[PDB]
Amino acid sequence: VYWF
Amino acid sequence: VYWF
Amino acid sequence: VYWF
Amino acid sequence: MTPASYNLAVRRAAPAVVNVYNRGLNTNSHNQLEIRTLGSGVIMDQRGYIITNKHVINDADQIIVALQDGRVFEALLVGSDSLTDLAVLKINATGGLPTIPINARRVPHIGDVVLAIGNPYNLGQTITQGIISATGRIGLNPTGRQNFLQTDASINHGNSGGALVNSLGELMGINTLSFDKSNDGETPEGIGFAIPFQLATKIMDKLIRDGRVIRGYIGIGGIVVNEVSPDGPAANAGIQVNDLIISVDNKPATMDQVAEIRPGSVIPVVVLQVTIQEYP
Amino acid sequence: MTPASYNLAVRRAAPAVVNVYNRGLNQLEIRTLGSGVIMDQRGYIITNKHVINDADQIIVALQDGRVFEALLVGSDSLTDLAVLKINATGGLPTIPINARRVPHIGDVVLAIGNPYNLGQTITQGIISATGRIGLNPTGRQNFLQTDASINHGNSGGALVNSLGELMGINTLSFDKSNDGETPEGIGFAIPFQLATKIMDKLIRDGRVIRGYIGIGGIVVNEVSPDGPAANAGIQVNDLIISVDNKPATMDQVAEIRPGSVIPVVVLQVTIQEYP
Amino acid sequence: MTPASYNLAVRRAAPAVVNVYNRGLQLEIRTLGSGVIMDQRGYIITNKHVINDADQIIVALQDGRVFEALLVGSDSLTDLAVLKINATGGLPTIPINARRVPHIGDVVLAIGNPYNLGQTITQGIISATGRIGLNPTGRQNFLQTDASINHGNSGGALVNSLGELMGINTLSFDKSNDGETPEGIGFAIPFQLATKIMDKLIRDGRVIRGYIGIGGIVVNEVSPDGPAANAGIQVNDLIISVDNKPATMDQVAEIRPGSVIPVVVLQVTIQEYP
Repeated sequence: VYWF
Repeated sequence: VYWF
Repeated sequence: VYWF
Repeated sequence: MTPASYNLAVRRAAPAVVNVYNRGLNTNSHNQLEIRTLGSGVIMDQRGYIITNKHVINDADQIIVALQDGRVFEALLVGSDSLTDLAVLKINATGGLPTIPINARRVPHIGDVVLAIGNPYNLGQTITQGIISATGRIGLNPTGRQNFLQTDASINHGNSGGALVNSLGELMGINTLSFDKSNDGETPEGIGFAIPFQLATKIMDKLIRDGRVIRGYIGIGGIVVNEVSPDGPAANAGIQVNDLIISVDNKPATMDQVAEIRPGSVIPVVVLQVTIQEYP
Repeated sequence: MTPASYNLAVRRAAPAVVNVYNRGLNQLEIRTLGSGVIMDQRGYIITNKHVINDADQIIVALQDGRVFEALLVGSDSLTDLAVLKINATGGLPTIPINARRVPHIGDVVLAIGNPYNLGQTITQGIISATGRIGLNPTGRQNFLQTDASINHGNSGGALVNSLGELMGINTLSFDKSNDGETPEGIGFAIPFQLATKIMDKLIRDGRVIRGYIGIGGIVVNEVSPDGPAANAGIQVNDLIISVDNKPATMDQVAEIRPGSVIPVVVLQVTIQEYP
Repeated sequence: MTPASYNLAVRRAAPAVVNVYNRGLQLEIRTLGSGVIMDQRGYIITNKHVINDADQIIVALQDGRVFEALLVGSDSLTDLAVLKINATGGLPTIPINARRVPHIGDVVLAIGNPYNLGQTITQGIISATGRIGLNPTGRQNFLQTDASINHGNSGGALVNSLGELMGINTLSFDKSNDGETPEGIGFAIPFQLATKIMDKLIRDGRVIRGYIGIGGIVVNEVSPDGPAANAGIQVNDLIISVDNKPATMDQVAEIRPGSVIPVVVLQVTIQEYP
C-alpha cells in the first residue's frame, strides 16, 4: 500500500 | 473514606 | 522416571 | 571482562527467603495434610521469626517452611494483620538460620533497581528484576491506607510473602500481590505491590509482642469527619457530630496517628478529652 | 557501594510527565485518560491523539499538585500525536531533551505514565528495536519498540533514557495472540524526533500540512482508482526518479507544500494537501 | 554522562541471530522461529518444535541474505535442532565463552523475532538454573529468565551483557492450568548443553543415547519393564559400579551402542535409547  |  |  | 550482574544481591539475600506451604486437615476426605496454598517468607532474625502474607497462611492446620539449604520446619503462627496482610511465623531452629539483610537507614527511591525473591507456581526459588515504580501506594482499590511500594519486577502466584531487595541485597519490602486484577478483561503487566520494609518491621515487632496489632479507634468514620452510615460509640466523650478538627494530642491536624495511640489514654481533641479504644 | 538506580532519570524527567483526562458530556465525566509530556516553558504538552479524541474538556494534572484546563492546539491521525497547551505562570517543569542523542537498541529506558490511574509510575526496560510499523499492517510511520511495561494509561507519556532524555512518546502495546497467549513486553513509542517535528507543525498550522500527489501503490499503480491530482505531468502506470531536484522518497512528497509546481520525470505537477 | 546501555551485547550477538521459517506444502509458512549461527561452517541451532514437519526451511540473516537450509538433525528430549546453510562471503557468528559460568542474577538479553515483527531484544536476568522446565516427570537442565519471551523467540539467543551465549530460548510459561497468565517466566537450554547436542547432531544426524533396561538409588518401575534388562541383571534393586565407575544417568547414554558394559548386583551390551 502507498499514500503519496 | 476514613477509619479513625 | 530413570530411563537408564 | 565481567558480565553485568545482580548475583551479589542474590547471594546475600536469597538464602533467607523461604517457601511457605499452607496445609489443611479437611482438604481431602482422608484428612491427610495437603497443600491449600503456597507462597514465600522472609527470615527476619535468628530467633526464627518469619514474615509472610496473611492471605498465604489463613486457616492453615499446618504451616511448612522450607529453606534453600534443604531444611524443612513446621512453623507456629504468632500473629497476623488484616489491614496490612502481614503474618509472622516462628520456626524452632538449632544450628543457626540465614537471615535477610536489612539496612534500616536506607531510604528506597523510585527508580532503584530491585529484585523479587520467591517461589512462583512452586517452580523453586526464582529471582526477577525491575525497579521501584512508586511509593506510598494504596495498591488495592478501597482505602487500605497502608503505603505500598509499587514495582515492575515480575511477580506471580507463589511470590507472596517473599522478598524485594535492592542491588545490595537490602530488604526493600515484602511482595504482597500482583495487579493481576483488571476489573474487566485486560491483564496488567508489570504492576506489583510490596509492603515497605520499615512498615513490615514495625508490624512484626508488634505482632511478636502483643500477638496482634493494637490500633487506636476513636469512634467515627467517613480534614473533616462524616459517615454515610451510623457513627461509633467512643465518640461520646467530648466532640460534636460532623466537623473537622486540628490538634489531637498536642500536634497540628493524622489517620495513622489515631491508631498509634494506646487504648485507654485520655487525649485532648480540639473542635476536650477522649479515651481511645482498640480498633474493633 | 550504593544501590544501582535510575532515580537520576526519574528526578529529571518525571516532574514533566503529566496525567491527562479526556472528559466528555454524558454531565462531565471521564471518557479516557492517559499521560502527556510538558515540552517547554510556554506550556506546550505532547500526548496521543486517541487519548483526547472527541473530548469536551481536557484536564492536565502535574505531579506537584497543580491542575489545569487544557487547550487543544492540534492533532494528527497518522502519527496519533496531539499537542495541548496550559496557561501556567509560576514556571513549568520541563522534559530533558537532547536533539543530538541517537537512541540505540539495548539502551536502558524508563516509561513514565499513569497506568490504570494508579498515579504516576515508572517502569524499566530497554530499546528493543527501531523504525518499526507497530500493529498497523503498513503505514508511513516508524516507532521505537520497548519492553518497559506500559498499560492503559501510559499512552502519551514519556520514554526516557538513564539520563532522563526524552527518547519517545509511548503509544500502545502489541495487541493479540496467535493462539491464546498474551504478548509480554512489546510496546511502542513515537521517536522523540518525529514527535518534536509533528509538534512544531501542529503549533504552526493548527495541524499537519502534508503534500499528497495523486497516486497510490519504485513503481506507481493502484488496485483501485487514482486521484485527480495526477494529471499534472505524469503518465498512467510507471516508475519515477528525479522529483523537484532530487534522485529517487515518500516523506519528501509530504514535506512539500500544496499548490507548488513540482517537476516530475517519468513535466510539472501541483501538490494537493493530503485529504 | 553517557546513557546506560547493552548496545555492546546487541552489536556483538544480534547479527548472528536469524529468523527461521518452517514452510509446508504450494509452500506456505507453517511456523516462525529464531536460530543462532554457531560457527563459520554455517551450522545453526534452533528448536526442534520450530522446524518439525517442515517441507522447506528458510533462514534469513539480519544483513538481508536468505538461504534455504538443510536439517542436519533434531532431538526431542532437548527440543533442539541443527541446520546448515552454505554461505560463501563469511557469516556472522554468536560469541561463545566456554569457560563462562552463568550466575543467577546475571543480566541477559533475549534476541529473537517475536510475532514476526522483526528482530527484537528484551532484557532481564537469569532467574534460576537447573530447572526441569514447563513440565516435570521428564527432567532437564533449563535456564529460567524474566527477559520477555513471546511466540517467535524460540530457537533464538539469550546472551549476557558481553554478548556471550548463555542459552537457546525455548518455550515459555504461557498459562498456568486454566486460570491466569504467568508474567516473566521463560526458559532457555543452557549453551553448554546446546553445544554438546549440536556436535552430536553434526556427527551422527541424531543423538545416540545408551539405553539398558530400567525406568522409574533404587530401581523399580510403577509400570512394566523391557527386554535389554535380560543380559545379566536382576529385577528391582539399586546398583553401584557400572563400567568401572562408582555410582550415572548421563553416563549410560553417553556410551555408544554395540559396546559391552560390566555391572554389579556381570556384562550387558548397550542398546540405543528408543
